[PDB]
Parts: sequence; structure tokens; C-alpha cells
Amino acid sequence: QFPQLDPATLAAFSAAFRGELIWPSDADYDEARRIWNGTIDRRPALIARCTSTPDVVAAVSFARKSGLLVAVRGGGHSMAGHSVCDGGIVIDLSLMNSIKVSRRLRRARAQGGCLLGAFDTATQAHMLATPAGVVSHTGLGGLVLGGGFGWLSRKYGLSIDNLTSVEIVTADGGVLTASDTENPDLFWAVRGGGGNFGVVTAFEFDLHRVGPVRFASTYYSLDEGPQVIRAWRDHMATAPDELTWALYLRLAPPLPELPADMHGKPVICAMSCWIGDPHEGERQLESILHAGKPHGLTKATLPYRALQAYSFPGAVVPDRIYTKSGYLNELSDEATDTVLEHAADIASPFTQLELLYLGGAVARVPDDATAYPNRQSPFVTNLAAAWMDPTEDARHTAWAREGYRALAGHLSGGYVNFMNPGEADRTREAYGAAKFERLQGVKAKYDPTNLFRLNQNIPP
Amino acid sequence: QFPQLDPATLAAFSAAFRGELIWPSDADYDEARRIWNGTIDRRPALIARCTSTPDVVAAVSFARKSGLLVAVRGGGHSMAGHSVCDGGIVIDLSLMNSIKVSRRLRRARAQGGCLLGAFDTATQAHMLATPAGVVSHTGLGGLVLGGGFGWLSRKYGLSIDNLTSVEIVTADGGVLTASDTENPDLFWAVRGGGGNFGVVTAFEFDLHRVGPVRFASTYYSLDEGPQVIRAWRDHMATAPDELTWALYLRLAPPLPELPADMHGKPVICAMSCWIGDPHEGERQLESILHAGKPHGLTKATLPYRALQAYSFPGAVVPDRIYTKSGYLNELSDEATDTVLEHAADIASPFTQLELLYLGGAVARVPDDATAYPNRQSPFVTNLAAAWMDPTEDARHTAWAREGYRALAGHLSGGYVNFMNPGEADRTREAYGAAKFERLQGVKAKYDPTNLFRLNQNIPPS
Ligand SMILES: Cc1cc2nc3c(=O)[nH]c(=O)nc-3n(C[C@H](O)[C@H](O)[C@H](O)COP(=O)(O)OP(=O)(O)OC[C@H]3O[C@@H](n4cnc5c(N)ncnc54)[C@H](O)[C@@H]3O)c2cc1C
Ligand SMILES: Cc1cc2nc3c(=O)[nH]c(=O)nc-3n(C[C@H](O)[C@H](O)[C@H](O)COP(=O)(O)OP(=O)(O)OC[C@H]3O[C@@H](n4cnc5c(N)ncnc54)[C@H](O)[C@@H]3O)c2cc1C
Ligand SMILES: C[C@H](O)CC(=O)CC(=O)CC(=O)c1ccccc1
Ligand SMILES: C[C@H](O)CC(=O)CC(=O)CC(=O)c1ccccc1
Repeated sequence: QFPQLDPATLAAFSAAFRGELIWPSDADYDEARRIWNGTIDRRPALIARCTSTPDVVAAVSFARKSGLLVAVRGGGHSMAGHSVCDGGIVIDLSLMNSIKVSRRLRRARAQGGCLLGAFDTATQAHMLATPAGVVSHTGLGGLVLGGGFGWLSRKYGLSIDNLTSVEIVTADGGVLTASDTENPDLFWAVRGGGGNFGVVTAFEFDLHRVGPVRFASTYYSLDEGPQVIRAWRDHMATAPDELTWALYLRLAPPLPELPADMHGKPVICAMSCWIGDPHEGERQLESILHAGKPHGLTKATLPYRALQAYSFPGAVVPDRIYTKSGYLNELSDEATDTVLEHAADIASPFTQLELLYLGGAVARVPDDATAYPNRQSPFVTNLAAAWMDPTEDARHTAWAREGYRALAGHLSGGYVNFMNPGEADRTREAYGAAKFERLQGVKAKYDPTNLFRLNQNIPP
Repeated sequence: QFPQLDPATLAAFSAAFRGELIWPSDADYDEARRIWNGTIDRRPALIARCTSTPDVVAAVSFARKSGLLVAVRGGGHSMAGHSVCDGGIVIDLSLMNSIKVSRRLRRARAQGGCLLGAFDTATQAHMLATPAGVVSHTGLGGLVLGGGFGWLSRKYGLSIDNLTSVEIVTADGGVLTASDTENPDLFWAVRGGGGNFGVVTAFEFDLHRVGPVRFASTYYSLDEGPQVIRAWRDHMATAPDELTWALYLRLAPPLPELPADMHGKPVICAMSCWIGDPHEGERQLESILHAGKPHGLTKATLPYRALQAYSFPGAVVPDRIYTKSGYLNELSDEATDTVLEHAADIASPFTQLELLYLGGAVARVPDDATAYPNRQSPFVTNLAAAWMDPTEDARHTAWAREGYRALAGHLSGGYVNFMNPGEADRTREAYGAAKFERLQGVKAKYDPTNLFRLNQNIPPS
């Protein structure tokens, strides 16, 4: 973390850079180098907080000339810990948070360091939105380059399915635009290929009009898991795109809507919404609320920006996390039993086994149209361990790996954005052989030296 | 609109400025010049979208040299239309949206063009917050320089009560820090004095840990309006600082939680929350919900970021607005009856007659401690007309003025941030004589040429 740098190279960076530099001896260094995954404790040589595209060009050129390992940081949410490095440089985009929204064009342009909640605030000023993840302080940058799904996805696709162009700084310091008609090969690869191809300084999206959404959340005893998960699996196979319904298996939070005698016990938390008219949504949600005996029901009509800010009401932010995730093409009764066995073993309050159903608009995009793999698998399961005390790391980590191995016969692929710091080896199976080959071709062209390799990495 | 500018002074500005200029010939000019009050239709000679403090210094100096009337824009929410001008320059801060948050120091440094939702997203990543307004796409900038109140205010004060310094670009193009120990005279004036003193490029705040919040919204028939409003006034007089409860008199929205038979009829929408433990919140909110017969009750436990994003679930963003507001020291039975008569006339589905109760932490700050007036008046009433069709402007504006004149014996002061385009003349009465005089002296010092006059303006003494 205290490497010898060239004075000419350094000075050239200083003259070109208009942002904020954070060095190891600076008072804000330990706080700045922390990322969401608290298990990742790494000490960069330098954190460069970029404030403009020309700043990113300067930081990229400086790292390449200096031989410093490049971490790129948008919102710092990497489950694999990719947005901080030991001994290298963090090209930190988090001050590049501006968004421009055209109401007449239903378009937004957002800088690559934006948090979802900033982007949603900006488009919802015009009752507009486009799909993104469900936790507002996630980074737009890493989430969109890996695909991006959330509440709007069954109706409007992945984030990348609404992306119309990007501005990107490539490894040789060039600034490029990529779109359907400009460097379309790079445009294909950034839609699902992660940070492998350059630093995205601006994303442009088409937007949709999204008015108030009927939302429900309720909790079922984990004793009713078999019927609840079977109701969910069966219902989602034929459900309108406008319905999204996700199951989180977890210890019940000590919330006042829930009876005190359920607090801290195994439950399924079901969250559902109707993307469409709220009277229709009231009718569609009432029809799924009795998958089991409902407890702690909350029903609300929410601005979409409030739906985005909702996940999840808790009194503590988990410090340490470990995830194991895959897709399923079908969720059999045997897999269902496996999930429920493993869920019964959760013994800490922040851990969830999540069961998502995508499909809808995500699955109608032809599989070769972007770099995002697995569009035809509707189910995602994520063993998301989360806890506080470092002495417990082995125990929580074992829980997630044990569940993943028990399910492994039922799982395929993986979402690159749910990969953990030990899953570098999963990249080829996540994309599959044809996509991975085509991604390697694009890599040979735009990042032939593999300068950007803190990501689910595609070697050229 | 196309004034002749000096070409050397323009190229110097352009070499110095890193942001975007939008001229009247540009495709995006008509959209960029629109502000939230769509009754305001003005045509700047230039919109300069600043990206940094040096951008702001370069735009200020260019305006001063060029003789251009200066509009400053944060999030564009000015009820008086101050963030756009005819024929001058808009120093548009909307791209300066960065927030740094220190969890260890519980401190946030936010740029002056941030929207509230961007700020609350950033602080809530650490479960932290500080008070601000209730609508996410409001600008931080104008709201804080006026004082700034919302759900966290009874517990934690105005936004300005949590402000610890600013970076500010003054009329002469200088960049200053104001705080308790540096230019403290300016620090006092900016905490409530609007944009009078310069362009704030960075605000620094102390933050508070705010976990999930029990929230309730319900609607009462206007037939029970006297009972509900009296219950509310009486309850708030002795209520814990942790309870906030606001009343919005409006047409009932066509939402599925309300019976079809109430839709489009005037009702009281009551919104309440407990800033504190949610089990205590559940107890406190159940105790106030039966002030009348509740309809369309929604109760939820929300992260504070979701409480901030909740107001208000509607299908349409209103285009045209007109507000008349003031404070009350007491809400008598006669004033209540007046509010109810005027609410019963509401025509638009977007209009509301708002009744807010501040007090708590806001009133505990000594009156002379900031430039924000009326801390000791706990009630605010806002007749907030909002609609779509420009041919209706005279009817909606007349409604808000009639209600204001009917209440005027009960009203004192005025929140600068709720003034409309026709209220330039309200500034002295809003601040009071002693505040207005002290502000005039600070004005004489920092903006003696009144370069910043598109605001609730304080001329220099
Ligand atoms: C609480 C939580 C909830 C989540 N929920 C969802 C969800 O609902 N849906 C979903 O799809 N995913 C979700 N995720 C996963 C998420 O998509 C990934 O964590 C994503 O990589 C986070 O992006 P980021 O910018 O915050 O992370 P970072 O750690 O900053 O970056 C992640 C990766 O992207 C690269 N990167 C970031 N910004 C850029 C850029 N502008 N240009 C180039 N490279 C970039 C980094 O180099 C790194 O490889 C969530 C994550 C968290 C922690
Ligand atoms: C829908 C809505 C909801 C509201 N809710 C609340 C509420 O809950 N609580 C509350 O207290 N107020 C609230 N307000 C009123 C709000 O505080 C004022 O409208 C405020 O002036 C808006 O600030 P802005 O930056 O968005 O507006 P702008 O129109 O951009 O600016 C308003 C004024 O401040 C100046 N200004 C803006 N940014 C700066 C800056 N960085 N430096 C110097 N001067 C600047 C402008 O020159 C102008 O005089 C709300 C307003 C709206 C439209
Ligand atoms: C925090 C966890 O590790 C990961 C997540 O939070 C992701 C997640 O919950 C899935 C998700 O995006 C989603 C997508 C559609 C509907 C509901 C939820
Ligand atoms: C939209 C209108 O023009 C103005 C508002 O909406 C402002 C407003 O409601 C006041 C406000 O900040 C508030 C403060 C505390 C509780 C509830 C509301």
C-alpha cells in the first residue's frame, strides 16, 4: 500500500485530475476503503474519487502507466469484494452521481457512480422509472453491467434491456460511445459483461411511466413452506407480467405487525407488488395472500420511489456477508424440500434464503441479444448469509456452502452479480461456452492486457 | 434573451467552465427552463449547468461582468418561480448531486444541487438521516437555506439546526467557508436567509441514527372535521417529540383502500409517524387513529428512506401551482370552522389545504440563534392549489386567496419557502423587524450590489 510511484507519471496525473485523492495516511482512508461486504479488508495505494469523465481518463492512464491493479467502485455493493484492492488504485466513481431526465423524450442519462435511490428520485420527479435493483443504496454501475433486475423487471426487463447507450473509458484511455449503432460489439458485451471492458461514466436509459403501485408483504410460518412455495411456483408459471412475488426465508423480524410469539422464528416473508393499476393490483394481491395462513400483513399503495426504498425495514446494517446463488429451470418438490431443510437451519437474524421468479419480459428477449445469460431460467435462489461478528465467519459461510451443494443438481448458471469472493472459477459456467467465447473476443479488442480484472473476469 | 455579450468575456467564461451551457436555440432549452411551478414561463439568455465549485465561481463572475440577472437553481421547487429568469443566466446546480457520508463522524457533505432523495439514499446506507422536506425530488439547496422542515423535525429540528458549515461562492466570486467559527455572521444569515448571500456549493450536516419508523395514513369524512381537527390540535399540544401528525384536506384519491363512495369528495387525509421504537410507535399511532372514523387506513413499518419517498401516491404530477401560507400561534375553534368551509370548496384533485404542527425541537432553539423566524408558532397552514389546465388558473388562485383572507386575522409570519410569485412584499413581515435589519447588514457586507435578488429578497442596508 506504500508503493514507489514515478514522479513524472504522478505529476501528469495531478495536473489532469480535478477530483479528490485519498492516501493511506489520510484520516478518511480506513472509512473510504471499506465496502458493503465487511469481510473484505484491503488497503489500496490510492483512492481517486473521480468527478468527471476526464478524471476517469486520467486515473485509468495513471494506473496503466504505473502498473497499479485497478479496482473500479460505483456503489461498493460487490458480493465478491471487487471494488477495493490491496496495493492498487481504486477508481472510485461515487461522487459522479448526476442524472439528467428528459420528460419529453422519456430518457435519463446517469453517471456511472449513481446510487439507485438517486436515479429513482430523479426519474420519479416525472412519474418515470426504469428497472433496477430493490435496495436503494446499491450502485447503478455494477448492477446494470451485470444485467440488473428488480420490481419492474417482469414487466419491463433487466436494466440492460432499457439501456440505449453508454459512455465508456477503455483501458488505453480512450472515451467511446457504445450503442446499437456505435461500437455495437462493445455495446453487446457491456450489457451483462460487467466492468471487464472499461469504466462506464454515463448510462442512458429509456424510461416508463410508473404511477402508484399496490404492494403487500406478509409472513407465513416456515411449517407451511411446502404449500406456500408450491402455491408460489404454480402461480408464477402463468402469472401476468404485472405481478412480482418473491419469497424470503428468514427469522421473523421483531416488527410490531408480527405477533411477539413469532419474532426470531423461521418464517417465509412474501413480498408482492402489481406493476399497473392499483385497483387491479388489490384484486391480484388478495388472490395470492392466502398461500399459507398470513401474519403481519402490510398492504399499501406506494409511489414507485417508495417501493424502491422499502427493502427492507431493519434496525441494523449487517457488516459481513456471504452469498451462494444459482438459477433453476424448474423448482421440483425435492428441491423445495431441500430449501426448506436448509432454511430451518438459519440461526441468525440477517440471513435470508431468497426465492425469486423472473421470466416475464426478461425471458422474451432472445438469449443472444445481450451478454446476460440464463434469461430462460425463471427461478433464482440466493443463500444470502449476513451477520456481524467475525468470529462467526466459518459458521455462516458453511451454512451457505452446504445449502448450495445440496441444491447443486437442480441449479444452473449463476448471476455474476451474486458471486462471492471465492467464485472466480464460476465465470465460464455462468455465461456458458458460446457467450464466454464471444465475450473473450470483445475483451481481446477493448482490454487486451486485462487491465480491468477486479470483476467476474473474462480473460481476452 | 439574445443580449449581445462581450466575446472575450464569454470565451474566458467558456475556457474556465467545465459544465454544460444551454442556449435558447438548443433542442433542450424549453425543457431545461421549465421549473416545478409550471405557471412560470420565462426565457433565460443562458442556462449554465455547473459541475463543480469552480464552475459556480466562473458563472457568478461571468454574470457580474456581463450584467446578467442571476437565477440560481437547486431542485427547481420555488413556489415563487425564483429559479428561472427572463433574459438573464440560470446558474443551474442540478448536476452537483454528490454526497459524502462519514458513518464514524455521523456527518454528510452534500453539494448544493442535491435532491432530497439522493441525500436520504446516501445517509440511509448507514441508517443515518437528518431532517429535510417530505417530497423526495425537492432540492436540498433552496429548502435548507429557508430553514427546512419535515418528518424528523419535531425530534431533530430544522435542516438548518443540523447544519455545521457551508462552502459558499459570493457575489465578488470569492469562495468562503461559513460556520460557527468562520464568518459566523454569514453562517447565521444563510440558516434561513435564502439564496441572498451567495451560491452554496456544499452543505455539511450532523446526522442521527434513524431506524425503521411506524407510519399510518387514514382519511376522515369532512362531516367529522371539527372533531378530528380539534383532537389533532389538542393532542399535539402535549405530544412526545417522537410523534408527527399532519392533516391534509383534499379530494379523496381514487385508491383501492378507500371506498368508491368517497373518491373525489373532500376528506381529511391524516399522515402520522413515530420517530423512535416501532412497537412504541404502534401504540402511539393506534391511540390517535380514532380521532374520527378512519377509512382507507394504511399502517406500515418503513425504513426512513421509504417514509421520505412516500409523499404522495398519485397518478399525475400537477403542472401548475399556487400557494398561500402562514403560521398560527393557536388554532381556535373559529379558525377551524374557517379551514373546513374553504376545504369543502376544493375543486382540483391535486389541491390540498395542509395543517402542520411543528414545535418540539424546532421551538427549543433560541429565536435569535438563526435567521429562521416563527420558531415559536407551532401551526402552519398552506392553501396549496395545484392543477393542470391554464384556463383554470384564475379559479384555483382565487380559491387559495379567499381562504388566506378568511384566515388572515389568525395568521402571523410566513415561511419564505412557501411564498408565491406575488409575495415579494411579504419579506419584512415574514422575518420581523430585528431579523430583517440584521439580514440587511449581512447583505450590505456580502452582496452589497444585490447580485442575488431572485429569492425572498433582502436588499442591502
Ligand atoms: C443489499 C444489496 C442488494 C442487491 N439487490 C440486487 C437486486 O435487487 N438486483 C440486482 O440485479 N442486483 C442486486 N444486488 C447485486 C448487485 O447488482 C451487485 O452487487 C453490483 O455489482 C453492485 O454494483 P455496485 O456499483 O454497487 O458495486 P461495486 O462493488 O462498486 O462494483 C461491482 C462491480 O462493477 C464494477 N463497476 C461498478 N461501477 C462500474 C462502472 N460504472 N463502470 C465499470 N465498472 C463498474 C466494479 O469494478 C465491480 O466489478 C444487490 C447488492 C446488494 C449489496
Ligand atoms: C412538492 C414540494 C414539496 C415541498 N415540501 C416541503 C417540506 O416538506 N418542507 C419544507 O421545508 N419545504 C418544502 N417545500 C418548499 C421548498 O423548501 C422550497 O420550494 C425550496 O425553495 C425548494 O428548493 P429548491 O432548490 O428545490 O428550489 P429552487 O427553485 O431551485 O430554489 C429556491 C430558492 O433557493 C435558491 N437556491 C437553491 N439552491 C441554492 C444554492 N445551492 N445556493 C444558493 N441559493 C440556492 C434559489 O435561488 C431560489 O431563490 C416543498 C416544495 C415542493 C415544490
Ligand atoms: C441482499 C441480498 O444479498 C440480495 C438481494 O437483495 C437481491 C434480491 O433480493 C432479489 C431481487 O433483486 C428481486 C427481484 C425481483 C423481485 C424481488 C426481488
Ligand atoms: C406540496 C406542497 O406544496 C407543500 C408540502 O407538501 C409541504 C409539507 O407538507 C410540509 C412538511 O414539510 C411536513 C412536515 C412535517 C410533517 C408533514 C409535512
